[PDB]
Amino acid sequence: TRTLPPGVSDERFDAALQRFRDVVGDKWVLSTADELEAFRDPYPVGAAEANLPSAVVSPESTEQVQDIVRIANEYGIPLHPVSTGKNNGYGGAAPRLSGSVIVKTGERMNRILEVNEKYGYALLEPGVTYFDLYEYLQSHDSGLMLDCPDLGWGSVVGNTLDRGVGYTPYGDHFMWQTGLEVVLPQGEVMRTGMGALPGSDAWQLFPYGFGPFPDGMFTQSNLGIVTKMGIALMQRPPASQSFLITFDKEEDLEQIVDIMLPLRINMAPLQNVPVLQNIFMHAAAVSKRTEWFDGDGPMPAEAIERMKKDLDLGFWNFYGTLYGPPPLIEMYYGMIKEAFGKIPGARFFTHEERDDRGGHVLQDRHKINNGIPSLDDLQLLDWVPNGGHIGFVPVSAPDGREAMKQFEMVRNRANEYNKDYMAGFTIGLREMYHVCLFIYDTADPEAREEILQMTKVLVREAAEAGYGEYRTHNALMDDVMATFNWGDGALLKFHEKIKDALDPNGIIAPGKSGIWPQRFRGQ
Amino acid sequence: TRTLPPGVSDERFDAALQRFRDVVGDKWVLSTADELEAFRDPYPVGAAEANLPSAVVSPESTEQVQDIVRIANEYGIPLHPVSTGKNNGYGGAAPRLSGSVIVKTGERMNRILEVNEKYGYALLEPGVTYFDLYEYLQSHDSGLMLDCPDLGWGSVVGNTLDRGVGYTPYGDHFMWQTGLEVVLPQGEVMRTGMGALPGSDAWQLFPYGFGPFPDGMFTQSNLGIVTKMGIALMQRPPASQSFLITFDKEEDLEQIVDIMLPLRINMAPLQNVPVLQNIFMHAAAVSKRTEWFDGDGPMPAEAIERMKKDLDLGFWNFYGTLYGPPPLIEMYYGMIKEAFGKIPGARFFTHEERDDRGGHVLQDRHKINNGIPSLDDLQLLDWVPNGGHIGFVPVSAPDGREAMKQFEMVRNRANEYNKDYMAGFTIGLREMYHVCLFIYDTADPEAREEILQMTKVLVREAAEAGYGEYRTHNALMDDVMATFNWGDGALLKFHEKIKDALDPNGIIAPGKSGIWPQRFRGQ
Ligand SMILES: *Cc1cc2c(cc1C)nc1c(=O)[nH]c(=O)nc-1n2C[C@H](O)[C@H](O)[C@H](O)COP(=O)(O)OP(=O)(O)OC[C@H]1O[C@@H](n2cnc3c(N)ncnc32)[C@H](O)[C@@H]1O
Ligand SMILES: *Cc1cc2c(cc1C)nc1c(=O)[nH]c(=O)nc-1n2C[C@H](O)[C@H](O)[C@H](O)COP(=O)(O)OP(=O)(O)OC[C@H]1O[C@@H](n2cnc3c(N)ncnc32)[C@H](O)[C@@H]1O
Repeated sequence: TRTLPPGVSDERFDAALQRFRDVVGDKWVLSTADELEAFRDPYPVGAAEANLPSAVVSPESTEQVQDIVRIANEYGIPLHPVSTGKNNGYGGAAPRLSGSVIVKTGERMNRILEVNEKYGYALLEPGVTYFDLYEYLQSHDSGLMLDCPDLGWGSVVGNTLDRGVGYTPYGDHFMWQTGLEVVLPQGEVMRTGMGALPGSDAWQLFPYGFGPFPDGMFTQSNLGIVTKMGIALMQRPPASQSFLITFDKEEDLEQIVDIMLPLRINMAPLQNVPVLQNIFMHAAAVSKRTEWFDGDGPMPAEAIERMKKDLDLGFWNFYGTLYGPPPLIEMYYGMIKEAFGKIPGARFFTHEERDDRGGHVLQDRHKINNGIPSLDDLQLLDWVPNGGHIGFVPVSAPDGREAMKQFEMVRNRANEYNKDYMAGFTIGLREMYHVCLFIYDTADPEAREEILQMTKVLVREAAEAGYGEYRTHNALMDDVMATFNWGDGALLKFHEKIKDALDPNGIIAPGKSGIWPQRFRGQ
Repeated sequence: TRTLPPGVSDERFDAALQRFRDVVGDKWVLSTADELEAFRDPYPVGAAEANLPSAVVSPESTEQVQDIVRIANEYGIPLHPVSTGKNNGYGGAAPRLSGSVIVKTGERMNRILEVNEKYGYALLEPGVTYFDLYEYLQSHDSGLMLDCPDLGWGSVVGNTLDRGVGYTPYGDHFMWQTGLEVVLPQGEVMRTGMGALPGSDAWQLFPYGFGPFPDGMFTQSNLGIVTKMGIALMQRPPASQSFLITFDKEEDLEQIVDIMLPLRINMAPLQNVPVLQNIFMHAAAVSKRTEWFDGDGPMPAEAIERMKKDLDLGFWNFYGTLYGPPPLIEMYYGMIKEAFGKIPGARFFTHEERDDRGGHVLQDRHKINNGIPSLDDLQLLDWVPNGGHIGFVPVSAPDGREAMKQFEMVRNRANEYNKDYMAGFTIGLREMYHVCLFIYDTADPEAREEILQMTKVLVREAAEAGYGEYRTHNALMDDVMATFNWGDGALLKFHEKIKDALDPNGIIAPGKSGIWPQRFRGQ
């Protein structure tokens, strides 16, 4: 069943493969069943085998990436660029279009090119993971801290370019991205910002450069392959304090949101990203599902109460962190206690005060909120056997009623599909995320098809209520982009015009974010 | 000499004009010499008549803007979109390409569509000036403050889309821009971000939306005409304190910069944009040049000393502002005094302590740094008769030696052209601006040609030392874009591919930021 790129003969592909090996070296071009097994989406969705790579090519230099791209152009081979290819929750390393060659840039392009203590930035290659970088910072006893997502094994660049987020004050990764080098779809190479001016020291100091500001167009994008990217790094504060706030009632959501907003909007006293997660989220962190209920299908209210009482946690649980000199920390912690204190049954705990099994999450958020990469959230996959996950994160105004409506909306449709409402609400500055995680048996084809359908429904429903996803799984890219159809799909038509201008042979990551080049449209 | 669009007959233009009048109304289409005089660059540069509009069209609705664009497409008429057309220092309202129709969106599209106290944003049309908006905020007794540039008569949208800056903590305008509506070059209309999702309340709450993030591409851009744009508005703090720091020695620059940086980089204790301006800048604010020296050509050192002694000001003068509860203000003001205090001859003054004639600037920066639009900087045009100005602002790393090198570099070449070094250094977060303003006789054709040459030289020289401009005058767009030529002009080739994809008839603002569509290239 040898996987072949669309409309490419066995012969031409053998030639191309040869030319690829000529570029990177025989060792670093894979093209057999056994070898290609490793790059399967590790959390598959759907019953069906979807996404299947024709080869993997691991280049070591920008110049190689250029050569590959030129070759792919000649032969009309689709390319799927990845950094680490651990985009887990959103489709791992599997290409939207079958028969694509995966370009694994991060396998060999994994250098920390520069870290600068004075101006507080780093310039990185795609292969640099959050662990790799944190190690460097500890090794060299830096005064800087990174900002990490939940799972630290991923690329810093990869994450940034999916507009991923973290929970320190530098939590909007794209905001702090400064400068990148990218290979455009026909093999040209380009630098943005002050990188475009030979000799400039400001590549990682000033993002915008001169003329139209393009970096954004390389996020959630198929307009190139990024080979280098800068990111600002905040200075480690003198001290920090994490804390939990347990709220008993499921109805506390309304007043929690409406109180969070005015504490966050001026980046004080809530200086990190406020995150509020439900009880099911805390159970999965520590226990298996069978511990609380052994029926297939939804949990009864008695289970929920047992989970609350045993772990000693509210239905909603809020986690914040404060940074600065201890006066300021105390001053702010007080303001926060006075603020949320006005909700019946609101208990408060610092990262000192809880070493019990319910305070596991608090210990974990203390690490994350301080730029310490973990893999703690993989423990949430032991909730059920063969556990995997899919992410769904609609965006809305930070209003209690609106939050309550989302809670009802999702949990409802979730129970219809016999799945647990593992959800949270977080707030950026003026915006609300409904961070839903759904855990499922990855070895059961039914379960996979069910999850796919469920999210597709959640997406359709959310969009009908005015809620769009900020990011989605490989499997729902087409669906999600269809929700952003104002002006009769004006946005996507724009994306398409640009896609076709930079990528006339339709080479790069066809379908990414729902954007297909001309030769794939009509399908 | 009736001005005509490139390659359009008197007849076709008369038809088009008719079709334009059909769209907007006879009153709002201008096309005679007397009428068109008003839209001349009010601060001309060069001896020669450059830039000359064939008509002005003032639409009232997005839908009209669409109709105009469709008409312009048919006839191949170039369009020059403006909001207010007070881009003074950078070419006013005059089109890069002669025979262009100016679209004055801000004449009639000047509504404040929404201001939202809870979430802290506004949604604006192009015609809303900083005065218009500030009035609204005072009228409605808002808890919000705007962030204004030096000259308040300009558009909020216009400014934002040139990546203009201000001096409050919300001083990076583009950063706070959230959502826009734009008419693309073939007349299509589009919304970015959560605006693209029908029903979403998050258009001004979350900038990025889904898929590639395009807003940046409409800054310093000729890729459309913006009809609506959102901007976040910071909450007015409880209280504020502005302050001056006079430094005697011209050599104090080195240590001033190296001390400013670490006070700014964590947005505290320097919470506004630190701005340091030289003595000549303060003289022009209050006096005429003849007052200090009556020779044509550079000022002698005795004059400079007289200016210092009379106004009671250093060669460099630093202006900051602090925001918050009075404890925090005092705590930060102290840290700042201790910090800069380590420089011989450094005196400190609050906005209370100086009502003399040297403290005029301090009074003005207190207004600006607090979101109070002025036109105070027009007083700098009385330095010489028929005064006008051109801006030149290179970007560099915030390093003392680097600053000192820029100071020497510019002042040197400035004196060769018999012009005064009206300059400042400011710092964003991790970046340095060399804010040079050059004032000149606008009624003297020699003076105009001299200024043009001078800046072109300053630009060439700066670029050779690794310094690019963040923004430039109409007259040097081609020159500046030529400095960003890494990878053999990779950046501009990219811009061109996109320009040609969205604008196949080459309609919108040909030449803006050096970006010409196919039909104008080879010239
Ligand atoms: C399973 C899971 C995942 C997860 C999470 C919690 C769980 C239980 N929590 C997250 C969180 O709090 N925040 C967040 O941002 N992500 C979170 N995730 C997801 C995931 O593990 C992380 O996002 C991770 O940082 C992303 O993985 P990685 O960094 O390995 O990404 P990639 O495959 O290389 O890149 C993803 C996409 O980006 C584009 N891309 C990547 N590299 C390039 C280059 N060089 N050029 C162009 N485009 C590039 C591609 O479209 C690629 O598919
Ligand atoms: C003379 C002067 C100018 C000045 C200044 C001090 C002096 C003495 N100080 C400034 C400062 O501190 N900060 C700053 O950002 N600007 C400063 N200036 C310059 C100027 O007065 C201001 O920048 C002003 O805000 C800009 O003028 P305006 O707001 O009137 O701009 P415009 O002509 O309408 O727009 C300029 C360009 O933007 C693009 N544009 C504008 N509208 C649109 C629409 N609707 N669609 C697409 N593009 C648009 C055009 O390219 C236009 O030429």
